[PDB]
Amino acid sequence: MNIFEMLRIDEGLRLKIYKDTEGYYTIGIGHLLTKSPSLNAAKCELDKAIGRNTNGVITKDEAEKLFCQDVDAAVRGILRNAKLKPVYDSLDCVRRAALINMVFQMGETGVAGFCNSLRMLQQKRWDEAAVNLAKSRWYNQTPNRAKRVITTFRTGTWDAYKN
Ligand SMILES: [Cl-]
Ligand SMILES: [Cl-]
Ligand code: NA
Ligand code: NA
Ligand code: NA
Ligand code: NA
Repeated sequence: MNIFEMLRIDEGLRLKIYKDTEGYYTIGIGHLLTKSPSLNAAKCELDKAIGRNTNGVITKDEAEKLFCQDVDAAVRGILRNAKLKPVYDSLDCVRRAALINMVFQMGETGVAGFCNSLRMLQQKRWDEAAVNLAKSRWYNQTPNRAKRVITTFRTGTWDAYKN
């Protein structure tokens, strides 16, 4: 298991424009296109992202290319953020993937505001952090995914992504 396999489990793979769990136009492995309600706006974003006239459909290779970029962008967003970088730097490789997963799903700004959960993670108070992370809109709206990510923070293992 690694961050790519983990996000592929959590995000799935779809080759045509779909709506994510928040109702927003998306494609591939959780590549958010736009928050605009306009499908035409989403199609412009898609053609721009892929570099061709896609008609709302992409290939697996194209989806994986966007995914490469999006994982990289989540990591760069962590490293540039004054609240997230110290936490990321304090974590082991497996728990770093859990933090990347959160940022991929919710964005840097949202995660960076969880000052209590972040402190508990940096303090390595894993069970406390896990309880605190569940007191979130994130956990309530996507509980199965959040449980997997939280178990990853709690244990430092990939156990929640087996089977
Ligand atoms: Cl555009
Ligand atoms: Cl879920
Ligand atoms: Na939906
Ligand atoms: Na992606
Ligand atoms: Na505490
Ligand atoms: Na603890």
